[PDB]
Amino acid sequence: HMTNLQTFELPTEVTGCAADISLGRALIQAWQKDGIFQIKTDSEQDRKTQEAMAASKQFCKEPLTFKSSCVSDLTYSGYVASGEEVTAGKPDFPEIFTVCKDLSVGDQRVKAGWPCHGPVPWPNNTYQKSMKTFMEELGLAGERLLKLTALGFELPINTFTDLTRDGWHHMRVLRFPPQTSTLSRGIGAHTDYGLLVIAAQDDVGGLYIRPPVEGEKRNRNWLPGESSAGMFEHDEPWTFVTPTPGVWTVFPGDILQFMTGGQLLSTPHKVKLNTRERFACAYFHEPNFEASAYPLFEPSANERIHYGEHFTNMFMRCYPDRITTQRINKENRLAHLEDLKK
Ligand SMILES: NC(=[NH2+])NCCC[C@H](N)C(=O)O
Ligand SMILES: [Mn+2]
Repeated sequence: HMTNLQTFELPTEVTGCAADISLGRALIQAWQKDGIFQIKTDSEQDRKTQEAMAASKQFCKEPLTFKSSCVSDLTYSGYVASGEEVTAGKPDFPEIFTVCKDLSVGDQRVKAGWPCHGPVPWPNNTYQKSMKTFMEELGLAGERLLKLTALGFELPINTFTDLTRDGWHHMRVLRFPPQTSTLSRGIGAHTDYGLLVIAAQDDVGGLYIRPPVEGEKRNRNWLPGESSAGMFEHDEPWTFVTPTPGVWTVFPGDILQFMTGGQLLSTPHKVKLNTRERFACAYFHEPNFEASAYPLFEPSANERIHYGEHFTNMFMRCYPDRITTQRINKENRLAHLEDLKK
Protein backbone atom coordinates (compact mmCIF):
# COMPACT_ATOMS: atom_id res chain seq x y z
CA HIS A 1 0.00 0.00 0.00
CA MET A 2 1.24 3.51 -0.89
CA THR A 3 1.40 5.01 2.58
CA ASN A 4 2.91 8.18 4.09
CA LEU A 5 3.71 6.88 7.60
CA GLN A 6 5.86 4.23 9.25
CA THR A 7 4.08 0.95 10.06
CA PHE A 8 4.92 -1.46 12.90
CA GLU A 9 3.49 -4.78 13.98
CA LEU A 10 3.01 -5.24 17.72
CA PRO A 11 3.62 -8.55 19.51
CA THR A 12 0.56 -9.98 21.19
CA GLU A 13 2.34 -10.00 24.57
CA VAL A 14 4.99 -7.48 25.64
CA THR A 15 7.31 -9.29 28.07
CA GLY A 16 10.32 -6.96 28.23
CA CYS A 17 12.61 -9.04 26.03
CA ALA A 18 15.24 -7.40 23.84
CA ALA A 19 12.90 -7.31 20.83
CA ASP A 20 10.27 -5.46 22.84
CA ILE A 21 12.81 -2.89 24.04
CA SER A 22 13.99 -2.37 20.45
CA LEU A 23 10.41 -1.88 19.27
CA GLY A 24 9.80 0.66 22.02
CA ARG A 25 12.87 2.64 20.92
CA ALA A 26 11.54 2.65 17.35
CA LEU A 27 8.06 3.83 18.37
CA ILE A 28 9.47 6.67 20.45
CA GLN A 29 11.73 7.70 17.56
CA ALA A 30 8.82 7.66 15.10
CA TRP A 31 6.76 9.88 17.42
CA GLN A 32 9.72 12.23 17.89
CA LYS A 33 10.27 12.62 14.15
CA ASP A 34 6.81 12.20 12.61
CA GLY A 35 4.37 12.74 15.49
CA ILE A 36 2.53 9.52 14.56
CA PHE A 37 2.94 6.00 13.27
CA GLN A 38 0.72 3.18 12.04
CA ILE A 39 0.25 -0.25 13.60
CA LYS A 40 -0.69 -3.23 11.45
CA THR A 41 -4.04 -4.84 12.25
CA ASP A 42 -4.66 -8.57 12.19
CA SER A 43 -7.79 -10.10 10.69
CA GLU A 44 -9.80 -9.87 13.93
CA GLN A 45 -8.68 -6.32 14.67
CA ASP A 46 -9.65 -5.40 11.11
CA ARG A 47 -12.97 -7.27 11.24
CA LYS A 48 -13.97 -5.50 14.45
CA THR A 49 -12.92 -2.14 12.94
CA GLN A 50 -15.06 -2.68 9.84
CA GLU A 51 -18.07 -3.85 11.87
CA ALA A 52 -17.85 -0.68 13.95
CA MET A 53 -17.68 1.47 10.81
CA ALA A 54 -20.71 -0.31 9.40
CA ALA A 55 -22.66 0.22 12.62
CA SER A 56 -21.72 3.91 12.54
CA LYS A 57 -22.94 4.25 8.94
CA GLN A 58 -26.29 2.66 9.83
CA PHE A 59 -26.76 4.84 12.91
CA CYS A 60 -26.04 8.07 11.02
CA LYS A 61 -28.79 7.22 8.50
CA GLU A 62 -31.37 7.36 11.32
CA PRO A 63 -33.46 10.54 11.63
CA LEU A 64 -32.10 13.41 13.67
CA THR A 65 -35.01 13.10 16.12
CA PHE A 66 -33.77 9.62 17.03
CA LYS A 67 -30.04 10.41 17.04
CA SER A 68 -30.66 13.45 19.29
CA SER A 69 -32.46 11.24 21.81
CA CYS A 70 -29.22 9.29 22.43
CA VAL A 71 -27.91 11.64 25.09
CA SER A 72 -27.39 11.55 28.85
CA ASP A 73 -27.23 14.23 31.54
CA LEU A 74 -24.82 12.01 33.57
CA THR A 75 -22.18 11.07 30.99
CA TYR A 76 -20.91 12.77 27.83
CA SER A 77 -21.55 9.50 25.98
CA GLY A 78 -23.91 9.74 23.06
CA TYR A 79 -24.75 11.91 20.11
CA VAL A 80 -23.13 15.16 18.99
CA ALA A 81 -24.77 16.84 16.00
CA SER A 82 -22.85 18.35 13.11
CA GLY A 83 -22.02 21.88 14.22
CA GLU A 84 -22.56 21.21 17.96
CA GLU A 85 -19.03 20.78 19.31
CA VAL A 86 -16.86 23.88 19.61
CA THR A 87 -13.07 23.96 19.21
CA ALA A 88 -11.39 27.31 19.95
CA GLY A 89 -14.59 29.24 19.49
CA LYS A 90 -15.62 27.68 16.14
CA PRO A 91 -18.05 24.81 15.45
CA ASP A 92 -16.78 21.46 14.27
CA PHE A 93 -18.81 19.66 11.61
CA PRO A 94 -18.78 15.87 12.18
CA GLU A 95 -21.66 14.09 13.74
CA ILE A 96 -20.29 12.02 16.59
CA PHE A 97 -21.27 9.24 18.92
CA THR A 98 -19.06 9.31 22.02
CA VAL A 99 -18.53 6.08 23.96
CA CYS A 100 -17.26 6.56 27.53
CA LYS A 101 -17.06 3.95 30.27
CA ASP A 102 -20.50 2.34 30.37
CA LEU A 103 -21.67 2.60 34.00
CA SER A 104 -25.24 1.95 35.08
CA VAL A 105 -27.02 3.71 37.91
CA GLY A 106 -26.07 0.67 40.01
CA ASP A 107 -22.41 1.72 39.90
CA GLN A 108 -21.13 3.30 43.13
CA ARG A 109 -19.49 6.22 41.29
CA VAL A 110 -22.77 7.02 39.54
CA LYS A 111 -24.69 6.76 42.82
CA ALA A 112 -22.20 9.20 44.32
CA GLY A 113 -22.77 11.69 41.50
CA TRP A 114 -19.25 11.79 40.15
CA PRO A 115 -19.05 14.05 37.07
CA CYS A 116 -19.09 12.32 33.69
CA HIS A 117 -20.07 8.87 35.12
CA GLY A 118 -23.16 7.23 33.65
CA PRO A 119 -24.51 4.80 31.06
CA VAL A 120 -23.95 5.02 27.32
CA PRO A 121 -27.22 5.90 25.51
CA TRP A 122 -26.67 3.20 22.93
CA PRO A 123 -28.89 3.45 19.83
CA ASN A 124 -29.38 -0.32 19.78
CA ASN A 125 -27.79 -3.46 21.15
CA THR A 126 -26.01 -4.44 17.90
CA TYR A 127 -24.23 -1.07 17.93
CA GLN A 128 -23.41 -1.60 21.61
CA LYS A 129 -21.85 -5.02 21.01
CA SER A 130 -19.86 -3.83 17.98
CA MET A 131 -18.38 -0.86 19.79
CA LYS A 132 -17.64 -2.76 23.02
CA THR A 133 -15.76 -5.52 21.17
CA PHE A 134 -13.84 -2.98 19.09
CA MET A 135 -12.88 -0.95 22.18
CA GLU A 136 -11.72 -4.08 24.01
CA GLU A 137 -9.36 -4.82 21.14
CA LEU A 138 -8.21 -1.20 20.99
CA GLY A 139 -7.50 -1.39 24.71
CA LEU A 140 -5.31 -4.45 24.31
CA ALA A 141 -3.30 -2.50 21.75
CA GLY A 142 -3.12 0.53 24.03
CA GLU A 143 -1.69 -1.55 26.85
CA ARG A 144 0.92 -3.09 24.53
CA LEU A 145 1.90 0.38 23.34
CA LEU A 146 2.25 1.72 26.91
CA LYS A 147 4.47 -1.21 27.94
CA LEU A 148 6.63 -0.69 24.84
CA THR A 149 6.88 3.06 25.49
CA ALA A 150 8.04 2.53 29.05
CA LEU A 151 10.65 0.01 27.88
CA GLY A 152 11.91 2.40 25.19
CA PHE A 153 12.52 5.06 27.87
CA GLU A 154 14.35 2.55 30.11
CA LEU A 155 11.54 2.71 32.66
CA PRO A 156 9.83 -0.15 34.45
CA ILE A 157 7.43 -1.91 32.08
CA ASN A 158 4.49 -0.99 34.39
CA THR A 159 5.19 2.78 34.50
CA PHE A 160 2.26 3.91 32.34
CA THR A 161 -0.02 0.89 32.77
CA ASP A 162 0.03 1.54 36.55
CA LEU A 163 -2.15 4.59 35.68
CA THR A 164 -4.59 2.84 33.31
CA ARG A 165 -6.26 0.17 35.45
CA ASP A 166 -9.98 0.72 34.90
CA GLY A 167 -8.78 3.52 32.65
CA TRP A 168 -11.19 6.19 31.40
CA HIS A 169 -10.94 4.87 27.84
CA HIS A 170 -13.35 6.35 25.37
CA MET A 171 -14.03 6.64 21.66
CA ARG A 172 -15.44 9.17 19.18
CA VAL A 173 -17.35 7.48 16.35
CA LEU A 174 -17.34 10.12 13.63
CA ARG A 175 -19.02 10.90 10.33
CA PHE A 176 -17.78 13.97 8.47
CA PRO A 177 -20.13 15.39 5.81
CA PRO A 178 -18.81 16.23 2.35
CA GLN A 179 -17.83 19.83 1.82
CA THR A 180 -20.96 21.64 0.56
CA SER A 181 -20.23 25.31 1.22
CA THR A 182 -16.89 27.05 0.88
CA LEU A 183 -16.27 25.81 4.44
CA SER A 184 -13.86 22.85 4.53
CA ARG A 185 -13.36 22.68 8.31
CA GLY A 186 -14.14 19.33 9.87
CA ILE A 187 -12.44 19.75 13.24
CA GLY A 188 -10.19 22.63 14.23
CA ALA A 189 -6.61 22.09 15.29
CA HIS A 190 -6.33 20.50 18.74
CA THR A 191 -4.63 17.87 20.85
CA ASP A 192 -6.38 15.09 22.77
CA TYR A 193 -6.18 14.59 26.45
CA GLY A 194 -4.89 11.20 27.64
CA LEU A 195 -2.03 8.84 27.02
CA LEU A 196 -2.63 7.57 23.48
CA VAL A 197 -4.91 8.18 20.53
CA ILE A 198 -5.49 5.10 18.36
CA ALA A 199 -7.53 5.84 15.28
CA ALA A 200 -9.08 4.18 12.26
CA GLN A 201 -10.47 5.72 9.10
CA ASP A 202 -12.06 4.72 5.82
CA ASP A 203 -10.59 5.30 2.36
CA VAL A 204 -11.75 8.92 1.92
CA GLY A 205 -9.07 11.01 3.67
CA GLY A 206 -9.07 14.19 5.71
CA LEU A 207 -6.89 13.90 8.83
CA TYR A 208 -3.77 16.08 9.15
CA ILE A 209 -1.25 15.93 12.00
CA ARG A 210 1.55 18.27 13.02
CA PRO A 211 4.97 16.65 13.60
CA PRO A 212 7.38 18.01 16.19
CA VAL A 213 8.91 21.27 14.98
CA GLU A 214 12.37 22.27 16.18
CA GLY A 215 12.18 25.53 18.11
CA GLU A 216 8.37 25.66 18.23
CA LYS A 217 6.85 26.29 21.66
CA ARG A 218 4.03 23.84 22.38
CA ASN A 219 1.24 24.78 24.73
CA ARG A 220 0.55 22.46 27.63
CA ASN A 221 -3.19 21.86 27.16
CA TRP A 222 -3.58 20.62 30.72
CA LEU A 223 -3.02 24.21 31.90
CA PRO A 224 -6.04 26.56 31.60
CA GLY A 225 -3.76 29.31 30.27
CA GLU A 226 -2.18 27.12 27.54
CA SER A 227 -5.00 25.58 25.48
CA SER A 228 -3.82 23.72 22.39
CA ALA A 229 -7.17 24.14 20.67
CA GLY A 230 -7.01 26.48 17.71
CA MET A 231 -3.20 26.57 17.56
CA PHE A 232 -1.28 26.41 14.26
CA GLU A 233 -4.39 25.79 12.14
CA HIS A 234 -3.09 27.59 9.03
CA ASP A 235 0.65 27.36 9.68
CA GLU A 236 3.01 24.82 8.18
CA PRO A 237 3.85 22.00 8.66
CA TRP A 238 0.91 19.59 8.41
CA THR A 239 1.28 15.94 7.41
CA PHE A 240 -1.60 14.32 5.53
CA VAL A 241 -2.51 10.94 7.04
CA THR A 242 -2.97 9.03 3.78
CA PRO A 243 -5.65 6.34 4.18
CA THR A 244 -3.92 2.95 4.25
CA PRO A 245 -5.84 -0.36 4.53
CA GLY A 246 -5.20 -2.60 7.50
CA VAL A 247 -3.70 -0.10 9.97
CA TRP A 248 -4.60 2.00 12.97
CA THR A 249 -2.72 5.21 13.65
CA VAL A 250 -1.21 6.05 17.04
CA PHE A 251 -0.09 9.36 18.52
CA PRO A 252 0.46 10.78 22.02
CA GLY A 253 -2.04 12.74 24.06
CA ASP A 254 -1.57 15.44 26.68
CA ILE A 255 -0.72 13.12 29.58
CA LEU A 256 2.15 11.53 27.66
CA GLN A 257 3.57 14.98 26.87
CA PHE A 258 3.35 15.99 30.53
CA MET A 259 4.80 12.80 31.96
CA THR A 260 7.75 12.79 29.52
CA GLY A 261 8.45 16.51 29.98
CA GLY A 262 7.93 17.13 26.29
CA GLN A 263 10.23 14.35 25.08
CA LEU A 264 7.01 13.23 23.44
CA LEU A 265 4.50 15.85 22.30
CA SER A 266 0.73 15.61 22.26
CA THR A 267 0.24 15.60 18.49
CA PRO A 268 -1.79 18.54 17.13
CA HIS A 269 -4.25 17.48 14.48
CA LYS A 270 -7.20 18.68 12.46
CA VAL A 271 -9.70 17.33 9.95
CA LYS A 272 -10.68 18.77 6.58
CA LEU A 273 -13.92 17.89 4.81
CA ASN A 274 -13.46 15.95 1.57
CA THR A 275 -15.72 15.70 -1.47
CA ARG A 276 -17.32 12.58 0.06
CA GLU A 277 -18.48 11.83 3.58
CA ARG A 278 -15.78 10.29 5.76
CA PHE A 279 -16.09 7.76 8.55
CA ALA A 280 -13.50 7.53 11.31
CA CYS A 281 -13.16 6.19 14.83
CA ALA A 282 -10.77 7.81 17.30
CA TYR A 283 -10.02 5.91 20.51
CA PHE A 284 -8.49 7.41 23.64
CA HIS A 285 -6.43 5.18 25.93
CA GLU A 286 -6.61 7.12 29.18
CA PRO A 287 -5.55 7.01 32.82
CA ASN A 288 -8.08 6.08 35.43
CA PHE A 289 -10.39 9.01 36.19
CA GLU A 290 -8.76 9.14 39.65
CA ALA A 291 -5.15 8.82 38.51
CA SER A 292 -2.66 11.61 39.00
CA ALA A 293 0.05 11.81 36.38
CA TYR A 294 3.50 13.02 37.42
CA PRO A 295 6.72 13.99 35.58
CA LEU A 296 8.96 10.97 35.07
CA PHE A 297 12.20 12.79 34.32
CA GLU A 298 11.93 15.60 36.90
CA PRO A 299 11.47 13.87 40.29
CA SER A 300 11.91 17.21 42.09
CA ALA A 301 8.75 18.50 40.41
CA ASN A 302 5.53 18.80 42.40
CA GLU A 303 3.31 19.36 39.36
CA ARG A 304 0.60 16.77 38.75
CA ILE A 305 -2.33 16.27 36.41
CA HIS A 306 -5.47 14.82 37.91
CA TYR A 307 -6.75 13.04 34.80
CA GLY A 308 -10.49 13.10 35.60
CA GLU A 309 -10.30 16.83 36.23
CA HIS A 310 -8.61 17.32 32.85
CA PHE A 311 -11.20 15.17 31.03
CA THR A 312 -14.05 17.00 32.74
CA ASN A 313 -12.60 20.44 32.03
CA MET A 314 -12.13 19.53 28.37
CA PHE A 315 -15.56 18.02 27.79
CA MET A 316 -17.24 21.00 29.49
CA ARG A 317 -15.42 23.32 27.09
CA CYS A 318 -16.34 21.14 24.09
CA TYR A 319 -20.03 21.05 24.98
CA PRO A 320 -20.86 24.16 27.05
CA ASP A 321 -24.61 23.88 26.48
CA ARG A 322 -25.07 20.11 26.68
CA ILE A 323 -27.43 18.72 29.34
CA THR A 324 -24.41 16.90 30.81
CA THR A 325 -22.59 20.19 31.41
CA GLN A 326 -25.71 21.92 32.72
CA ARG A 327 -26.17 19.17 35.32
CA ILE A 328 -22.51 19.30 36.43
CA ASN A 329 -22.97 23.02 37.11
CA LYS A 330 -26.43 22.63 38.66
CA GLU A 331 -25.37 19.94 41.16
CA ASN A 332 -21.85 21.28 41.78
CA ARG A 333 -20.38 17.99 40.60
CA LEU A 334 -16.92 19.50 40.27
CA ALA A 335 -16.78 19.39 44.09
CA HIS A 336 -16.23 15.63 43.85
CA LEU A 337 -13.03 16.36 41.96
CA GLU A 338 -11.83 18.58 44.77
CA ASP A 339 -12.44 15.79 47.29
CA LEU A 340 -10.72 13.15 45.16
CA LYS A 341 -7.64 15.39 44.81
CA LYS A 342 -7.37 14.91 48.59
N1 LIG B 1 -13.67 15.69 22.87
C1 LIG B 1 -12.64 15.83 22.07
N2 LIG B 1 -11.60 15.03 22.21
N3 LIG B 1 -12.64 16.78 21.15
C2 LIG B 1 -11.56 17.00 20.20
C3 LIG B 1 -11.66 18.36 19.52
C4 LIG B 1 -11.10 19.51 20.37
C5 LIG B 1 -12.03 20.00 21.49
N4 LIG B 1 -13.29 20.56 20.94
C6 LIG B 1 -11.35 21.04 22.35
O1 LIG B 1 -11.76 22.21 22.34
O2 LIG B 1 -10.41 20.69 23.09
MN1 LIG C 1 -8.64 14.45 18.16
